[PDB]
Amino acid sequence: DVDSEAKKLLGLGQKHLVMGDIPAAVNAFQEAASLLGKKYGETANECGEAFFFYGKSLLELARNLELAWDMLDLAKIIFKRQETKEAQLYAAQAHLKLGEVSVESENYVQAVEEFQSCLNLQEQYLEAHDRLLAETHYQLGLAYGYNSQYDEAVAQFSKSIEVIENRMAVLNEQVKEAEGSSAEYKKEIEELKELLPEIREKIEDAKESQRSGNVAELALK
Amino acid sequence: DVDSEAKKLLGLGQKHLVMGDIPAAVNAFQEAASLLGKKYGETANECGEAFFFYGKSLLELARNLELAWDMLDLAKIIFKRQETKEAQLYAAQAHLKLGEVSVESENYVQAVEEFQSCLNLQEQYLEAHDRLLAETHYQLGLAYGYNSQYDEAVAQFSKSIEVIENRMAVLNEQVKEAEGSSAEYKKEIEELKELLPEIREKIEDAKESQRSGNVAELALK
Amino acid sequence: MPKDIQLARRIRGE
Amino acid sequence: MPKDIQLARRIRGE
Repeated sequence: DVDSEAKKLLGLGQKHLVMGDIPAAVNAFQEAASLLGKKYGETANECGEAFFFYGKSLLELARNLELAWDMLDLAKIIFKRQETKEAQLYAAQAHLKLGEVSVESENYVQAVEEFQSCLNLQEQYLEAHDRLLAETHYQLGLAYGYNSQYDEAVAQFSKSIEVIENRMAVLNEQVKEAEGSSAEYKKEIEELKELLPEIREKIEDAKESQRSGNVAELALK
Repeated sequence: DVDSEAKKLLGLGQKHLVMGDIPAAVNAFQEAASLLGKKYGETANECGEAFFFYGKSLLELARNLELAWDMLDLAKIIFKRQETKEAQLYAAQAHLKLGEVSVESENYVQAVEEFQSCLNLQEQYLEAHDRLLAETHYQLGLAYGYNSQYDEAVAQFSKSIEVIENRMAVLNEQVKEAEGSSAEYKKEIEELKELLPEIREKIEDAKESQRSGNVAELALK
Repeated sequence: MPKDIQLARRIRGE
Repeated sequence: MPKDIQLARRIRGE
């Protein structure tokens, strides 16, 4: 059991992350990455998620930062070599974190390069109201602003808002469609309640014809 | 233009039905059936819907009844020869109406046979909460009761109720899932409203650095 | 007598 | 300085 225990450690670490015990998430990821590396090899497609989560938690630990870069770039390669949309989106995510490492490294022109890389990938596969696109636009405007490109920084912040505003539009439509569906489901339920008496009459109508009926009725017909 | 005008006449008649001008729906159907018969032949698969709607409106007109039978049985054949679920369900519907013609004809053992035929078909392809199954069970219990089989009549009426009750169960779940989805869509909308100020700060943060910034800032970096 | 067929068109939603 | 990265984890729902 190796693929068995490796997924467990991914869960362990992911929720040590969401809880914020990061040395304990790094630990979970470092061993998952070690169980897969020693079963499939440390460039194998089976190691891509494990390495990306490992480098994600290495980036957070530096908040070493150089080990985050190795692990995220390895993940990008593993991810980009496969032509699945799931994998291409994970490649985008590895670019997003590689850009986050650049910003920690005060290397702002590369963050722009990695954030743009994430965005070009994500816009091929995601709808114009995906918060992930609001995140890349915002992270891109951060990089541009840190790099002191203030006009392109504003442009990216406004793109972020434009995505966030588009999603409030879609969500309000889905409210009206949910609450409207709810309205019709409720109306049909009452329509069906009012059918059950009329059918119960037909049942009792029949039970009386059988009580009053003798056995010869059917066989003389 | 023949397939062009034939669909129009199906619409015309269908809504002369839903309005209740039945001689005007029969007229629409008789000509659609004549446009398809003289283009594809009067056993062709292209004539199945047109003949079924025609015989459906002939049955209602008798409320002649013999012409309803011809047209519905032709439709059943056209429908059953094709292995599509849409066509098999239409075959079931032709059986339902052929059974309705039997009841008008005081021929109750055949109604049982045709209603059962509808049901065996519909239970292969429909979910246990489809009102169409409540209709067949009810129409079947009518036939059984008219034929003076009172115990099987009750059985079919109770099956009808059992279907109707199952659908009230499914509809209440869909209410809770709609109104619950609505609840979460509303919560995320407010979460997104509270993001737009923080991003607008980042924009104004940047616009001030550009106002205060001169042109040499970027090119000396 | 023919209220029976109206209840059927009510059980199905048409 | 690092409130910027918290706003990002808020723009994405995680």
